[PDB]
Amino acid sequence: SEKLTFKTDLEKLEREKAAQIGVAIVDPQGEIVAGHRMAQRFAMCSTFKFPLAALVFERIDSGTERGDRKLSYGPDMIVEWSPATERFLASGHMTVLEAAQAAVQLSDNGATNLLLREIGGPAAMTQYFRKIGDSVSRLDRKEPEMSDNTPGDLRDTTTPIAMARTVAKVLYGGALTSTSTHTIERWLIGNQTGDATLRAGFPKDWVVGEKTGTCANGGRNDIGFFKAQERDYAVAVYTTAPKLSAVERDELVASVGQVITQLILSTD
Ligand SMILES: [Br-]
Ligand SMILES: [Br-]
Repeated sequence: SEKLTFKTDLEKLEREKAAQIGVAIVDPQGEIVAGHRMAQRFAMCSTFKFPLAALVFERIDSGTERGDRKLSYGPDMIVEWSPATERFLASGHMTVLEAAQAAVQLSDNGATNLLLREIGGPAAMTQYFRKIGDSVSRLDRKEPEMSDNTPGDLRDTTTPIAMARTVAKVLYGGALTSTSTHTIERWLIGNQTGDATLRAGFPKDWVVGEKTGTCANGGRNDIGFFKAQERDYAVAVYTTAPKLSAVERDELVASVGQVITQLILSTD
């Protein structure tokens, strides 16, 4: 069956690359299509910036936040990998929406932390996962320490299945207004950081949007959505490959994209 070949193809990559691959594919209602180590915890790394932007839009939707509110900051908000926050530093602020878009499409850490400083910190991020029916994902720290991915640490983790269901809830399951949903969907399609990861392994006519993440200790992740054969899906991929190079980890995730494609093409 297509599900056995999916598993054995992922196990081959896992053996040969000395890696662990967690994957969940769900339909728009969160129904499982396929998975592998789907309920093992993995560090979210930057993937949590997608749900963080969803949280931001829920606050906009409810009138407790305004997308063009200016958020002021100084040099101390600049951390590793803050390309847009660095550019906007002299101006002295980014708006809520500028920071959210940079968090999503550039994985900007300063922008992420600026939003966390506005929405009530890691506790409030965790509270939003619970609100949207995810009892698993948890943010405990800001960037970059939340990406430390110390082996066995449950802080700052999710599972493939919980996060795939979270993605589905946000894009398909009515969590946000239609306006807010469409905005975040387009940001994911226009993501700047995902060209060499999952989307590299999908057919070119599939509509795909995703958010990547990289952790210390070999974490490399990609979550998002794809539309194939008039069928919509949500997908979460988390991998741990301590001995691969960064480029090899990209290749690993693209290879997982290929394995997913083969399952979907085989699926009645
Ligand atoms: Br599992
Ligand atoms: Br303002």
